[PDB]
Amino acid sequence: MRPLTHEETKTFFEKLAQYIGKNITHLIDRPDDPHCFRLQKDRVYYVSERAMKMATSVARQNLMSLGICFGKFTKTNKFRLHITALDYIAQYARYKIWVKSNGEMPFLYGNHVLKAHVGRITDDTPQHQGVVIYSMNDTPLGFGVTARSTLELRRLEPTAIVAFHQADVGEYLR
Amino acid sequence: KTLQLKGKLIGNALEGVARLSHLLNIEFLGDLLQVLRELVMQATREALLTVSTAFEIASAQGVGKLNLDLDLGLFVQRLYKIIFPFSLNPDADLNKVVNATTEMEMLLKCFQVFFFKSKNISSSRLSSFSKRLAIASMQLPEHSASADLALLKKLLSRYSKLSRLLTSEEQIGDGIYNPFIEDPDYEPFLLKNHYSPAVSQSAKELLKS
Amino acid sequence: QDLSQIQLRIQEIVRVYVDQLLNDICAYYGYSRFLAEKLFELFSVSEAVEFFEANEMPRPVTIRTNTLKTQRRELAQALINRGVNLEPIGKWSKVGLQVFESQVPIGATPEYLAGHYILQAASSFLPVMALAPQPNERILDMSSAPGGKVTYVAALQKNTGIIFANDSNKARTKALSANIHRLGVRNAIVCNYDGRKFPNEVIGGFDRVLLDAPCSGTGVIYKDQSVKTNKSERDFDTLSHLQRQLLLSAIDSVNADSKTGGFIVYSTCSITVDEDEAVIQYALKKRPNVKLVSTGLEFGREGFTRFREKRFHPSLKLTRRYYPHVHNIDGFFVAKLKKIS
Amino acid sequence: DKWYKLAKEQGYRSRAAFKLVQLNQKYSFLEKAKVIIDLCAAPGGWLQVASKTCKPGSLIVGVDLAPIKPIPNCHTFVEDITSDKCRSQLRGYLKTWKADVVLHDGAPNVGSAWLQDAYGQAQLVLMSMKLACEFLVAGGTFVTKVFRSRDYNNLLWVFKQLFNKV
RNA sequence: UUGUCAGGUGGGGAGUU
RNA sequence: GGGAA
Repeated sequence: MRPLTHEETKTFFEKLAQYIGKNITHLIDRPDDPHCFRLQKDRVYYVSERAMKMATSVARQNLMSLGICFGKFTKTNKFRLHITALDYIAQYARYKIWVKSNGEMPFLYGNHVLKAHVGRITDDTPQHQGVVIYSMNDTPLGFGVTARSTLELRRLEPTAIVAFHQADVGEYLR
Repeated sequence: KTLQLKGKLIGNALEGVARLSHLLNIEFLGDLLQVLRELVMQATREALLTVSTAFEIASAQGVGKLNLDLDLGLFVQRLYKIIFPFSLNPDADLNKVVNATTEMEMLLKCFQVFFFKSKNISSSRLSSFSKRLAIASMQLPEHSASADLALLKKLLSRYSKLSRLLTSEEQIGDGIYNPFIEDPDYEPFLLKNHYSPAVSQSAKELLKS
Repeated sequence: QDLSQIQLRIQEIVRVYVDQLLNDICAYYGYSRFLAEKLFELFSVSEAVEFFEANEMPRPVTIRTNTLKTQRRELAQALINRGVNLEPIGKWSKVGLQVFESQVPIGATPEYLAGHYILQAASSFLPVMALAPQPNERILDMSSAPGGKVTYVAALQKNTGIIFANDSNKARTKALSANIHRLGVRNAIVCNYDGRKFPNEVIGGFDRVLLDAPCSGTGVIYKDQSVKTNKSERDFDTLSHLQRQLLLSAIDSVNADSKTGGFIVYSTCSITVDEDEAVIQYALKKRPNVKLVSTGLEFGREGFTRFREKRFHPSLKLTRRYYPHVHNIDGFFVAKLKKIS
Repeated sequence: DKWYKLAKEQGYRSRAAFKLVQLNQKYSFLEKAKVIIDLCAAPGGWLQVASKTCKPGSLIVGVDLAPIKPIPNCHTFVEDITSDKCRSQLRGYLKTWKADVVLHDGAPNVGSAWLQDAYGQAQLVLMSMKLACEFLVAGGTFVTKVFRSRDYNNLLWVFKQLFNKV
């Protein structure tokens, strides 16, 4: 456990922003429960105040996990190394795309979402934008960077590629 | 100028602003919502006009192509919070401003344009909104009460826990969160016992449907 | 000797000799003499034979649906849509699903990956029900691994409160953390520290305590048949001493002044009398402020009050004991204690 | 061909399985097929599709003279399609239920006159259609493969009298 | 509530090599 | 070339 300094906060607060945008506001402040960010080793941990208060007792080296990880702090200072934040990213997701039953298995294995396998769109999705992948049962699946846009995706070749896989729910047990 | 003076003619001013907003330049659209959201310090009625007109301005066709963003969520939470004072104060229709009168009419009008938004809701956020809608439905004429319950009746979303225990009620909270429950199991039970007899059958038709 | 001849000799001895029956059981089931003698002493001759026979039968696969993520009916519908035959696990548990046939892998299903259901033994579900964690309460778990009990406790608490789970092995702790993250438990803190030192070296005053103390594996013979021949008297004594130390630490860490009540639930994966009843008696003698309370389980054999020359306290009957031949589930012992001061 | 390649890629045993699934997509008989009887089920492509399309727990029976690899929740009867013994087995599993949908893939070998092969298939269809009416419930469905021929018109006529829709 | 003691955490801070 | 699907 180590408090996050300003540079690493601004270094990761944009990284959230390509996916949830300005929706981070409900995350960083919540009057009901002052549940702020915390950093142990290189893994950024999103926990409650009471979680830190109990975590203050446990040793930094001993305490391996706490709350939800948002990703390790790599040497280039970037995340997505863990998808444990998928529930939060999906809820506060600006842009969500639905992938049909044909497209769930290649995503669940980490292959990128094929154009023929795209089910539904947010209708206004830029190139190179952080978007969230959903299934027909409205279930979060993972994070994807889309280099395609609804404007040209509406008329595309099936075998073309739309959204690149970054993380998927399969990694939880894979 | 009328908005600056903050007189009783704010109703007609927002009426004109909403009607003529699509005629103005794109750059002014982004700054148009700033004046609407700067009046938050008949106060509930005025805030209803600001959020409704903000919805109407964002309702302009092609805003997807013209990605002006502007994060109208601040207006969304304003409407999310404003329902409780509306349920607190009385309202009388008597007998024989966005686009009409009779304040309850905009509320359903803001709800129906909210529903008319393409896939913008029913992502577990509508249910959280609808819960306090039922809470605010404890009073007011039954035809109004039936109307808001009819909105979720004709809703395309298949969620059914809105009138019962529900997912986390975030966004200003002040209500039962019940986080991570997922139980298909309150307000209609008390609504059955109410002055007008037809509210009882309205509650019955809701639970049977 | 022929297996059929050995089985016939064992049946004849049971009908009617004790040494011959024990030798036949050891020859057939491959169990150690000490373990077979202990089982024969603990249960009746017919009961021991039934328990030995049931030990070879594979236990049914049980999956616990995460109420934090999906409902039981939705999980059953998804499993049906996936071509997997699942039924509710009795009436005691409303989320437990027993899988009979599954065309696709159970652990590789999209719902399983999403955390809708987690594969866990039905016996493990009972300890969670006995603990009965409350929302906004501090629950301390002595043994976090494999995380199934912790996930059930968090689901019961509806992601409220703080669940401090401790795991002695780092390898098991990493898997438990991964399972918790997949299940989406938000207020869970995972630690790697000794249970005995946890009451005094890390933190105390937990509202609820759940101590799934390691057992010799008597009730997990089907899962790990190696324990049948790897069981030793010295190992059993060491396990009993460790269980007693863990129970004492859990009692010390439990706050009797907590508004939710200082309830400590001790669970063991073995049906050994010296492992369950003796530990409970030792804990009660060491901590007079802790009194046995009803576990609330609708199924499970009552704790034994008198076994051979050993006599237990009258309150020991409140303990719940399950057997493969009795409850059709892995052998386990559950005890609930409440602290007064 | 392409259909054979997808059969290998998906795990389907033969192209005839893809033929059956398209029929289910276009007609929806298998979705409501509580009881399905599969005549000439080998090598098992029809049986796999029927098991997947039908809701689990259905009464799936596939009978064919050639051996059929076991399939979960399916009875693979390696006997003649219309034998007296297999008919006893089908009714033995049928019990209170009654046959709802029946699939037929009777395929005589090639190497003779086309007219011989065409009538060999048609007679085997009719003689398999015999067991259907014996076992079928009111409003049941019978999906059978037929070889077009001059007797095809006569076979359709018998279908029209013995079933409501063709 | 407010004070006392003990314990944990502690490249957060101060000091030694 | 015809007839029928």
